Amino acid sequence: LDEHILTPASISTLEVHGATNTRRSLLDQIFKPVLEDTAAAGTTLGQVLDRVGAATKKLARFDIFKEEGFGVFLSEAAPPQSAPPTDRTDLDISIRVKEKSRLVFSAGTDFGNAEGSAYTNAVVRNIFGGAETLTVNASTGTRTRSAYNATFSTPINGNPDLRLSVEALRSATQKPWASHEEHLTGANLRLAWLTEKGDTHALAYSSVWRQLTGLAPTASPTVRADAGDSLKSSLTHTFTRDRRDNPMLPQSGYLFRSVSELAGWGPLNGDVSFAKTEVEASGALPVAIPGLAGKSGVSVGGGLRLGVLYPLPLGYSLTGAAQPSRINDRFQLGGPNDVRGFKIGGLGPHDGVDAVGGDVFAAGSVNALLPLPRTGPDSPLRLQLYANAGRLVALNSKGTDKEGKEGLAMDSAAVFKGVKSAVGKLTNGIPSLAAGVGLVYAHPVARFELNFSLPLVLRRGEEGRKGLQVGVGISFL
Amino acid sequence: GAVQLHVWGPAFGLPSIDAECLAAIAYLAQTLGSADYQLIQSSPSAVPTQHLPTLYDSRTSTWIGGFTSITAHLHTHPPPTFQSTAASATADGTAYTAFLSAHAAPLLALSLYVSSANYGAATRPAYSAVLPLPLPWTEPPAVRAAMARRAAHLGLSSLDADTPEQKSRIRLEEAAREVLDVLAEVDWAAGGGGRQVAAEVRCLAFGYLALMLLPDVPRPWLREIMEGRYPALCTFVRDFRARVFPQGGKLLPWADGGAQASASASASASAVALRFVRAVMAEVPLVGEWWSRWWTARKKREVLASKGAKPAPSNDLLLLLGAGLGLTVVGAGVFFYRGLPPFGEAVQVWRKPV
Amino acid sequence: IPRPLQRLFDYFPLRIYEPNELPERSQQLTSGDLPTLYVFSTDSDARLGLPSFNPGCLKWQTLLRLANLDFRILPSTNHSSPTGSLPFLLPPRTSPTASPAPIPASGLLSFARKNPWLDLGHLDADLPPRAQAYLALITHSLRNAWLCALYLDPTHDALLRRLYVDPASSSRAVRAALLHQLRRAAAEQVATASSGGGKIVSLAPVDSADGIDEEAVYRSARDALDALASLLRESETAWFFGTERPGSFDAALFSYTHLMVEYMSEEEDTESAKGRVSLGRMVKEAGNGELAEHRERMLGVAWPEWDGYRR
Ligand SMILES: CC(C)[C@@H](C)/C=C/[C@@H](C)[C@H]1CC[C@H]2C3=CC=C4C[C@@H](O)CC[C@]4(C)[C@H]3CC[C@]12C
Ligand SMILES: CC(C)[C@@H](C)/C=C/[C@@H](C)[C@H]1CC[C@H]2C3=CC=C4C[C@@H](O)CC[C@]4(C)[C@H]3CC[C@]12C
Ligand SMILES: CC(C)[C@@H](C)/C=C/[C@@H](C)[C@H]1CC[C@H]2C3=CC=C4C[C@@H](O)CC[C@]4(C)[C@H]3CC[C@]12C
Ligand SMILES: CC(C)[C@@H](C)/C=C/[C@@H](C)[C@H]1CC[C@H]2C3=CC=C4C[C@@H](O)CC[C@]4(C)[C@H]3CC[C@]12C
Ligand SMILES: CC(C)[C@@H](C)/C=C/[C@@H](C)[C@H]1CC[C@H]2C3=CC=C4C[C@@H](O)CC[C@]4(C)[C@H]3CC[C@]12C
Ligand SMILES: CC(C)[C@@H](C)/C=C/[C@@H](C)[C@H]1CC[C@H]2C3=CC=C4C[C@@H](O)CC[C@]4(C)[C@H]3CC[C@]12C
Ligand SMILES: CC(C)[C@@H](C)/C=C/[C@@H](C)[C@H]1CC[C@H]2C3=CC=C4C[C@@H](O)CC[C@]4(C)[C@H]3CC[C@]12C
Ligand SMILES: CC(C)[C@@H](C)/C=C/[C@@H](C)[C@H]1CC[C@H]2C3=CC=C4C[C@@H](O)CC[C@]4(C)[C@H]3CC[C@]12C
Ligand SMILES: CC(C)[C@@H](C)/C=C\[C@@H](C)[C@H]1CC[C@H]2C3=CC=C4C[C@@H](O)CC[C@]4(C)[C@H]3CC[C@]12C
Ligand SMILES: CC(C)[C@@H](C)/C=C\[C@@H](C)[C@H]1CC[C@H]2C3=CC=C4C[C@@H](O)CC[C@]4(C)[C@H]3CC[C@]12C
Ligand SMILES: CC(C)[C@@H](C)/C=C\[C@@H](C)[C@H]1CC[C@H]2C3=CC=C4C[C@@H](O)CC[C@]4(C)[C@H]3CC[C@]12C
Repeated sequence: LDEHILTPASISTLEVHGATNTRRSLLDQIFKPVLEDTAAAGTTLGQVLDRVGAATKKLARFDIFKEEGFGVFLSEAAPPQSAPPTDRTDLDISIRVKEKSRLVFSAGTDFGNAEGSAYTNAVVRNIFGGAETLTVNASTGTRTRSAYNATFSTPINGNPDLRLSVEALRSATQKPWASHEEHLTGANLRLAWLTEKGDTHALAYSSVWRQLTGLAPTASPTVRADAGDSLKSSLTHTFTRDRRDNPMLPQSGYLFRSVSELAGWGPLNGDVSFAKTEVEASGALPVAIPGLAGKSGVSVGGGLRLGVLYPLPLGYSLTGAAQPSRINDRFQLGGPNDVRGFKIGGLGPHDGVDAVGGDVFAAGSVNALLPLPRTGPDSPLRLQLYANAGRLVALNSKGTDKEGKEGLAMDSAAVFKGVKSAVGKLTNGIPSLAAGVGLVYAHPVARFELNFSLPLVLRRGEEGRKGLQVGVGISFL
Repeated sequence: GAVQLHVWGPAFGLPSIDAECLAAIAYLAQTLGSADYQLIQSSPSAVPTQHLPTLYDSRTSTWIGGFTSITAHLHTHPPPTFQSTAASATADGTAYTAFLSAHAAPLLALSLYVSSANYGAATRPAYSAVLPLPLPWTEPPAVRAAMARRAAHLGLSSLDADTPEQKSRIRLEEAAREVLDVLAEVDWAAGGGGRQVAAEVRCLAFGYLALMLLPDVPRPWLREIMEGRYPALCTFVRDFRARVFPQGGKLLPWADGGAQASASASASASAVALRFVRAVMAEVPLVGEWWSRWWTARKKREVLASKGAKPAPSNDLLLLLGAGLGLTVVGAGVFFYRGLPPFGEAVQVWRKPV
Repeated sequence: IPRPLQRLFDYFPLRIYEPNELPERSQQLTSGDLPTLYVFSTDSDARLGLPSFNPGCLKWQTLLRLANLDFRILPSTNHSSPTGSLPFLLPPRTSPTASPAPIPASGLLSFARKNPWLDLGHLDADLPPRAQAYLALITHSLRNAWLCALYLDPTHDALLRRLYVDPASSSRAVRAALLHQLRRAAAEQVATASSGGGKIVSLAPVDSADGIDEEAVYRSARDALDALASLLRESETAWFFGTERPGSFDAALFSYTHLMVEYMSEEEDTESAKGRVSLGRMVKEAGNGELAEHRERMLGVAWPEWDGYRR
């Protein structure tokens, strides 16, 4: 009630129902801080209620409980404690929650049919009663290269924020733009962690075996030269600060994302050695017309993405000969989830029709969501005008002289000069730019977007789409 | 019966259905005496060599597999009743043996096994008529798959083996000609003129040409091509048959007085059950290939030991004990997990701090 | 409907720049003034254009060198070939960002005729039927012997690793996996042979050294070598079938004999331990050294400058 929040109260007993398969230590380190938070003992009905709400939100993070089954019963404590310092100081709450199914197994099998399509989905959950989750996603095709996935996740010391995951995968990515396919086989070791401020750090070690095969008949000489076997043992750190009100339809706030990766150098061992870092910064500023009241829905957003791929020597020395990057690791630009108005991988160096990558890139965006007439601002539908632009250049040793008979080995000075020249090439000349209008759907699971594009400036050999282009996913420029 | 030859059963009015087995039978009939060898109808699972034809030299107890290996062995260790530009003749014989085994076999596979109409009408019944009851569902499929793999390089399929149809007939005729023109330069009849080859080469050529010509099939494209274009080869095949295997080759010294009775020695209930079971486990999607590799290694070691080599001792005990240890560990883990009291209680309560 | 709006789509884009430069690796590898034949070789060997260690690539390289075509060779892998198997030829770039279509092994000889650095009939002429019967020896018996000795023989494990798995990757696990698949494939090809194979074990092809008769393969190889020596002895000239210049048959035989003498011709101590004469020694002893002198003549004709060809 409005006047009920003034009365101080203390949490005497905390009862939890429906957690028959959860360890006591799991709830121990989260519910005692809730339990002893009544130290203030002043107008506690206005603070401990939100504290309990935050506690149950933390409970939801374990994934082991059903969201539609979160129940919180509150009742004044019948025991009449002697000489109550405040009115109704004795107060107990009841929490009832139902766990999810302890084993989900979606064995969709077509064993009689030649195309097995046995997407096994062993999602064995809450092993040992500490929110440990084991996921198996094995699958098979038409007697082709069978897929394989196996992830084991576990919170560290019963902390839902700090979670450690081990994954073993075997997939086959198709790259139509570069006229080949990638065969990935390796294991990862991630340590995700959610900061109290809301940031999300993630340290991952990956050791995958890449394989370029299945070259199309139109494969370029670059793709042919880069085909073969490679192992990438890399250490990568991902940092995310998502302050946007709605990730699918960002109307206010900002997002900062950084993906820094180090491969092959030092203790890591592999066929490729580099230091790749990407920085993404986004934002949106609401624009309220003074004539209209409330949320107008008009916002002026923006974005900016940068990336540098620095070749490094293999060993413990920062000064040594470094090999040039391969098409596996080079960046790709263009597409609906990228600079719009261009084909998937429509920016950067192009060997014939194949879209080979680049070493540095710089993309940008300036959009403006607009509300549709006779439609509420809260509706997910919105009208968008964008001005996407981007650049993607590749490193070369043109400046350095006396390469030597033995090739594909650039010294530190040569690599530094090439990186400087590549970064300088971004500044001179108008970037590849495209503009257009379209409608954006803010579906909660993933954003949908269809726009009419019109490329304006681009380099020769780049591919742009002048018609209707559709875009789905969660990451947009 | 100093030496015993394990071959497929008779089919198409011939002593055997396989080309190499028929060639080995012809070589034995032409060289060895009637009472100096025995013919045993069998299947690859019945012999440790896993390959027919297979010779078992009972004098030494040696397992020899393959027509070329059998012919080579009988020259070095001939039985008592053995009666087999000379360098150019030997070179020609070797070259034509290699050409036969490398190119005539894909043609025969295309005619008999790859062609679905021909396989489902004559080849499959012929194979099922010379095997015990549960075998025709395991061995003929493997044989057909092997022959299809052999003829895969030809680039032709079952649809080709019969308007796009007339275009496929050109491919069939060209493929047949590419082999028959080469085979036509040799005087297989051992008459006047032409090239001269050894008796082994003549027997192998008859073995391939007999299965390429005699069998009656719904789609006799190969037989029609042979009869129309190579009357010399047709006459050679007919004369060799009428001379070597009269009345369908029923006078050969089959074991136990008959072709069907010959297989009965190794076709006991337990033996047939074991062969069928091994064929079944060979097809398991996960451990089938490992079981097949282990069985192949074991049989190869057995064959080498019979030959007289000294193979390294098997590590089967180590693998067995490791598998048992792993199984016991898994069982102990699943027993610890099962029956474990629930990690939590239905109700969970925390009192006020003291 | 297409007619009106085409006047608008064609106006855009407004500004077009010069194409972006290719990456450094692409510029270093794919840029050249001569057609490049991609074969199985080493970086040091490819610089001098020395014979490849893969017989399939070596046959076509020898044919191209006999065809007078001015070209260079680069190490490559089977994944880059348009047909999934080496060798193949990439003609020089017409533009810094455009290249003509790759030339497969079938079209190698046809390509070599259009660029006479002439009358290349002898390199692709149809053989007589007896010549086809003898070519069956080279293409089956010698090939199976080479595959068996290189892959399924533990003696040549180090050589196989150095030639194929070491340049592929520096990772031990990747090297082991590649070695396993290479051995499986080689055993699969060898098992498809009436001599030294033909075992029926399952519905899947034999993919191990235990389903292959090494003794039968070796005997077939020895017989093939003797037959080829006799056939060469028949000809009055130094080449097969009494030709004045080497042809497809000579190149096919050389692509195996040269590699056998170069790599398999090891010391007799290993041979004496097992009683098995090495492939190189068998090549040298076949006939009266006819195959060895034929290989030497082919080396003197196609690689006249080379001198370290002894082994
Ligand atoms: C959370 C606190 C710190 C307050 C200050 C929030 C600030 C953010 C959300 C505001 C401050 C400045 C804003 C900002 C500055 C300038 C522009 C350029 C324009 O073309 C697109 C919007 C954009 C990019 C907006 C987005 C929203 C920003 C980044
Ligand atoms: C390969 C590289 C890119 C990997 C190893 C990067 C490592 C660094 C950048 C990461 C690893 C651990 C991270 C780290 C650990 C803990 C905290 C405490 C927090 O209150 C502030 C940030 C801070 C200090 C972050 C900053 C970024 C660090 C130091
Ligand atoms: C990267 C994103 C934010 C997109 C929107 C880029 C916007 C800016 C940086 C782009 C858009 C229009 C561009 C532009 C338009 C016209 C000219 C005239 C020419 O003689 C000099 C360059 C100049 C002045 C360029 C410079 C870069 C501009 C100003
Ligand atoms: C389905 C496979 C995997 C296996 C398990 C099944 C086997 C059964 C159904 C088969 C295997 C061998 C068969 C079998 C063998 C021999 C004979 C003798 C014959 O005069 C009557 C039928 C009879 C008795 C059949 C009956 C069906 C049997 C017993
Ligand atoms: C009763 C006898 C005379 C005969 C007619 C009966 C046969 C049937 C009932 C049985 C006997 C043998 C059986 C048989 C043998 C072997 C296999 C291979 C296995 O991977 C699939 C099932 C399959 C194909 C089964 C199917 C059922 C069969 C064919
Ligand atoms: C001439 C006759 C007497 C010979 C062929 C006898 C055949 C019978 C007795 C044999 C042949 C195939 C055998 C057979 C095939 C497969 C299996 C599946 C196995 O899981 C149980 C035993 C079983 C079912 C056995 C039982 C015995 C059978 C049916
Ligand atoms: C003791 C073990 C070995 C017993 C219980 C196991 C039997 C299973 C695993 C065996 C029995 C019959 C087998 C079987 C029968 C027929 C075929 C058709 C073939 O095209 C694919 C394999 C397949 C589908 C195999 C797979 C493995 C099966 C299903
Ligand atoms: C909406 C604003 C914020 C900005 C981002 C939009 C810019 C686009 C729509 C316009 C503004 C200025 C235009 C522009 C200026 C000058 C030239 C030089 C001419 O030879 C080619 C076209 C070019 C390069 C055009 C292209 C389209 C541009 C870049
Ligand atoms: C097209 C781009 C270049 C335009 C819109 C400019 C900036 C974009 C990238 C936005 C995205 C995130 C924004 C951003 C994030 C957070 C803060 C913290 C605040 O305390 C100062 C402003 C600052 C640092 C703003 C500045 C503007 C940024 C960097
Ligand atoms: C005079 C010569 C010897 C100098 C200029 C050459 C190289 C060394 C000393 C320096 C020059 C530039 C440096 C350099 C530039 C940028 C980066 C990107 C960063 O994410 C990782 C470190 C890295 C990769 C460092 C490593 C050390 C480098 C390569
Ligand atoms: C000589 C002049 C007229 C030539 C070089 C053209 C433009 C000049 C003004 C330069 C100066 C700063 C440059 C510039 C700054 C920042 C970025 C953001 C990036 O996301 C795309 C390229 C872009 C937009 C480039 C484009 C070219 C600019 C705008």
